[PDB]
Amino acid sequence: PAFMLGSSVGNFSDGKMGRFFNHTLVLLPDGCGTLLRAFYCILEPRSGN
Amino acid sequence: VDVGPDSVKSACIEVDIQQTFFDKTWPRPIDVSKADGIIYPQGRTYSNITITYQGLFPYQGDHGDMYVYSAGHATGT
Amino acid sequence: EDGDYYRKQLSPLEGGGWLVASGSTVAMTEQLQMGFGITVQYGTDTNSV
Ligand SMILES: *[C@@H]1O[C@H](CO)[C@@H](O[C@@H]2O[C@H](CO)[C@@H](O)[C@H](O)[C@H]2NC(C)=O)[C@H](O)[C@H]1NC(C)=O
Repeated sequence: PAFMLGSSVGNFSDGKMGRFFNHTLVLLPDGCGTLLRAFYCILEPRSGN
Repeated sequence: VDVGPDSVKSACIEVDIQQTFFDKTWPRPIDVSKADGIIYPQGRTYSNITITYQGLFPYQGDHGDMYVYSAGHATGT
Repeated sequence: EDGDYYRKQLSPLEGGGWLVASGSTVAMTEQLQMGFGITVQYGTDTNSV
């Protein structure tokens, strides 16, 4: 699974909760079950469809 | 202080919200006597002996936050 | 500047309201000084420092 962890919590534009804020972390599995790419960086929401 | 690419144009694949199908059950609580996911003493080891320890644990018999993933819609290929 | 007041509105997920702070400033000494705190850890891991 993938876990994203932070301190700030915010709600989305439509009002549902979910945004977060400042420095945060997420881990990502890949390699069909071998690759654990882990970081604590900063997100940047994209504004497309 | 890092480097890494970016993927595509800003057009996300269409995600739905269909938790109603995902809200099924497979009840499996935890068991410390089955040693179900408990941290080992991180500092030192022992042998063939029984010791108390103050540590971070779950409550015994909790039902947890079970989730599951699944594939999306598809037609043929 | 000194005496600055910081205030940010909070969400009901942390209880709403505002987080506030008050801050003051100190200028230089001639020889600029640094504070260091040192704390060792005894038996948590491999004794290797
Ligand atoms: C691990 O501990 C157990 C519990 O004491 C040991 O088993 C006993 O060993 C004594 C040694 O003479 C026997 O008299 C007892 O009959 C044993 N108990 C049982 C229930 O059989 C065991 O020997 C220990 N293991 C090691 C490798 O030291």
